[PDB]
Amino acid sequence: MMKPKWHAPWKLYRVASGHTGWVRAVDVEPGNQWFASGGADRIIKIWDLASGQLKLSLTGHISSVRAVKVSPRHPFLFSGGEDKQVKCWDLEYNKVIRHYHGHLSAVQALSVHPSLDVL
Amino acid sequence: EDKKYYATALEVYGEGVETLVQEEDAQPLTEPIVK
Amino acid sequence: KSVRIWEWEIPVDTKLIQNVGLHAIPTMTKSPNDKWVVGQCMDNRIVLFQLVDDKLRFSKKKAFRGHNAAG
Amino acid sequence: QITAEQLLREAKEREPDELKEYQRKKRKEFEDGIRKNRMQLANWIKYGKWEESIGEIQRARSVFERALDVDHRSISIWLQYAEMEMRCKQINHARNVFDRAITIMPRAMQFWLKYSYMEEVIENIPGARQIFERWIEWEPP
Amino acid sequence: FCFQKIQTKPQPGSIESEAGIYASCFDKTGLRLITAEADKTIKMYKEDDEATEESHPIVWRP
Amino acid sequence: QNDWKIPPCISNWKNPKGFTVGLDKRLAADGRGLQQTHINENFAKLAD
Amino acid sequence: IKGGVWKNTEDEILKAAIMKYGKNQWSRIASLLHRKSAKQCKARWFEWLDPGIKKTEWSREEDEKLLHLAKLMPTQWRTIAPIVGRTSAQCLERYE
Amino acid sequence: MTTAHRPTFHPARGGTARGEGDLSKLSNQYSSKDMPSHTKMKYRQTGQETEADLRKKD
Amino acid sequence: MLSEARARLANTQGKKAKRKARERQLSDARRLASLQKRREMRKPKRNQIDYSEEIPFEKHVPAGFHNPSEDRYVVEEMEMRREDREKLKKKKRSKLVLPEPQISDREL
Amino acid sequence: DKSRAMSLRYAQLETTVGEIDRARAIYAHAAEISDPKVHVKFWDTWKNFEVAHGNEATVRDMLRVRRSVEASYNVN
Amino acid sequence: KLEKIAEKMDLTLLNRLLRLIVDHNIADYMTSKNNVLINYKDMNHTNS
Amino acid sequence: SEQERQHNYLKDGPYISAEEAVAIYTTTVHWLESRRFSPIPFPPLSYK
Amino acid sequence: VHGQVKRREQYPIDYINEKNKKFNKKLDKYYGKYTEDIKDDLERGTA
Amino acid sequence: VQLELENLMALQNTESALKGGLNTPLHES
RNA sequence: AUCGCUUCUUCGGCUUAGCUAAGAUCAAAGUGUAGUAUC
Repeated sequence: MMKPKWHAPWKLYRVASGHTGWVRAVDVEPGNQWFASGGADRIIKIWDLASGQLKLSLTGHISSVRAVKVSPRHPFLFSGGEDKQVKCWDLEYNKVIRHYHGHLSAVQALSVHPSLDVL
Repeated sequence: EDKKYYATALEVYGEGVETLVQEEDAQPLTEPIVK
Repeated sequence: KSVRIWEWEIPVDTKLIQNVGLHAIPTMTKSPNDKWVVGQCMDNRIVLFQLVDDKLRFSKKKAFRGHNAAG
Repeated sequence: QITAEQLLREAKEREPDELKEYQRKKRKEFEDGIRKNRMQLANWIKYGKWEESIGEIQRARSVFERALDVDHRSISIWLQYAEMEMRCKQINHARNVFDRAITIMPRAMQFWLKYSYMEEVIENIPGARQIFERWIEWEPP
Repeated sequence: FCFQKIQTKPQPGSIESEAGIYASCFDKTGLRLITAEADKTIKMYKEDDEATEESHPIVWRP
Repeated sequence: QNDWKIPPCISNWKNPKGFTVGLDKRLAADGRGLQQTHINENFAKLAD
Repeated sequence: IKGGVWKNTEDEILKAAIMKYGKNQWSRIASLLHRKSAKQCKARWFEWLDPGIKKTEWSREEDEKLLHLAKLMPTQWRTIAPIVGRTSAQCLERYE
Repeated sequence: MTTAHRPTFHPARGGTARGEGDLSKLSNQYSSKDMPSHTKMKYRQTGQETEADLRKKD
Repeated sequence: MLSEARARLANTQGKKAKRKARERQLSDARRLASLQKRREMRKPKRNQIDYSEEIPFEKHVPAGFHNPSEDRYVVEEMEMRREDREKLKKKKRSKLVLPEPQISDREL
Repeated sequence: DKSRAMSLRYAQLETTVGEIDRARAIYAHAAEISDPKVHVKFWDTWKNFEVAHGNEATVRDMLRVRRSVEASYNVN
Repeated sequence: KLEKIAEKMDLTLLNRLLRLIVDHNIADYMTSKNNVLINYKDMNHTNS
Repeated sequence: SEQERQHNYLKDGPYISAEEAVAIYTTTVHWLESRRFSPIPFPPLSYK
Repeated sequence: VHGQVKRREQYPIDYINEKNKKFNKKLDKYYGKYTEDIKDDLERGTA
Repeated sequence: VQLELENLMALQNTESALKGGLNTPLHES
């Protein structure tokens, strides 16, 4: 090995309790204002990054959420389910407007291409 | 009367840490994330 | 897997011999004296019947398996 | 008295076109068994072994090449495939199977032991040295 | 080099099995970490500052 | 290798092979013996 | 009809039935025992025939505990039965 | 022995339905959910803070 | 009831397994009858690949350094077996717990 | 076989010193790996102890463990 | 609405109250009968 | 929840403690005495 | 290689004969360490 | 045991307080 | 002081094919067919 760069210790300061099932996503908005999280309670909850306040719950998924990404180019949030559905959420209406159908069993990661309109 | 069993010790770490129980949403579902 | 005794000009089953021991009999030979009738079984067996007994529960009084045939 | 033992003991005690057409029945039995199960690899080995015996060894290769596509990290299959080629006396095929096996899984010890032994029993011993020399390049432990 | 091991303690009524983690993201500055937890909580981590660099050091050890 | 010496499951309910697995092993899963019962001595104060 | 005293063969068929199907199938186990069917098989197993049912003599401390608990509880016998683990019938006939 | 009620000991793999890479095969049936939606993209506005604007600020 | 118990303890099978076992027996019986009629009097299909006509889904062995054309070839109960040999064959303790002596070592 | 013999040996010390309450637990701890059907010399020496140094409330305690322990062997 | 009244009836006391009027022999029947063991399907528990 | 509730009563349970238990008991005795009630006898052998 | 194959080929009633016997052999291996106390209560006759 | 048997029988056997009578003795432990 | 084939015993390794409201539920008797023993 060579010379570890020194990095400051990491410390804890939140526990946000409010999912009614395991949490298995986080993504942070491009704006750095809020992050989304998705849970085994099939609900997506949007949290405010500084205050930790909760300010949405989005109840579209059918059985479990576990992928969330916030697009760095569009006002959209994408999410993927163990219910075999990938959904697009429109962050100007908080409703769902796209479904991507073809997965044959549980989705468990998604990524949003940094410069193409491709998911 | 059967009551409670749990939290207080971890709430001592709560002296260090900000614990939020957050069962309802701070804005209605019509608030659009500002178009 | 039954032996049915039928009457001349009569289509109905006058007598039914039915037993689990009955099986497909590819060849049956009758003695010229009408005393005995011989039946060959596909599992290399021979069973003898009396033409007048009609003991419909079926029987195996005498049987032989010494032939090396394969049905 | 008729307690546990005697009840369950009593319950226990109750307890050549024809050959060609037989062979067709076996192939269907294997192929449909493969179709459903796929990861069945013990039966995939049996189908390979079965075809071999018949001198249908040309087909048995096809079975093992299909079997390796399913698993490929298959160390049971790779052993069985080489050992099939050895008993058939196919030894250049057996060499090719080992050269693939050790290339694909260089740190499965079993192939290098078996392969060096095959070449040694053939008195290839220069080639048996080269196998050990090639093996040591992997810094095996 | 590894220079923190944090063991999460799960929030009341869950302790032994549920402690697990499965999400992480950094904020866009890279100064807060958010983790998602099998104890049904989100936790957020932050960097200590108070007297750190002199107390902590790392040497060379190649 | 011993640390993952998983005991075989013995159900109180399902049994699709129909096996007989009966008296001792089937109770050995039952675990009934472990929770002892004791009672607050307030009950003696109440009675008397 | 159901009831009456238990033979050997009914206990032994009950044990044997408890081996294959048993610990809560008992409606199915009654299919093997006529005349003793649904509730009575379960009640025979748990009250009499279960292992660990401790069919031996009553010692000093068990008799002490039983009289102590009869004074403490009044008539609670299903609760008293776990503590002395000599069960409900064994407590009551011993107490009387 | 009962065995037709099998669990997923051996799960199937994708990439083999209608048209998945096959797309000349894709077939002319398409009707219900796929046909009509959102054909014009919404690009996020300038000043989403994220890469270049965050460095631009402290 | 002993006889009903023994039978019901043995049965171990569903309806389908018991019935299809007869269908195996009855298909074997039809195989014997239909074979013999074929023997003494002497299927077109498209719904399956015929796995005997040609090597199914043929997967070729890759090339390798060696010659393989060179090689050539030609083609040309433990329970029961015990029986006679078997016929021929002819713990924890508790801790000792004691009360403390009345005359301790100081007193002695 | 010798642990029973050592139990008799140890009981003889405790009974000459007069630690009779300890002697019972020596015998009682030995009685559980003894049977009254062939080890009669053990039960006789305990019985001769309990009639000498014992009383009704513990003689009956001896007879309880005796019938308990024989039941362990007498599965017939 | 007094709500809980059935549960909190705490049979130790109830026997004493019942002991007064329902001449004691019947009082032990009534309170001992409440004690009995509750079964649903495969869940069993004693109604202490 | 009922098994919890019954189990907790053996552990925690005797809630109507000393004072309340004797208070309501004595209250009933004063009341029933003031009625000049009589305890309902065990039903006679040949009660008409 | 035939010699290698031939070496590799070598390594109460409560049960249906093949399957349940092999299962009960397996059970005694894992459970037997813990089970014997309950079995002795059974062999005693639940006394 | 037998001293405690007598004690509790004087608890269980009694008629009720509405049928006035002598308090049968009780014993300490 | 060196030497071989076989039989036997004996040790370790050597697979319950989901789910739910335990999925739901508790007639027995008499007539017809098959199996075993005797003249």
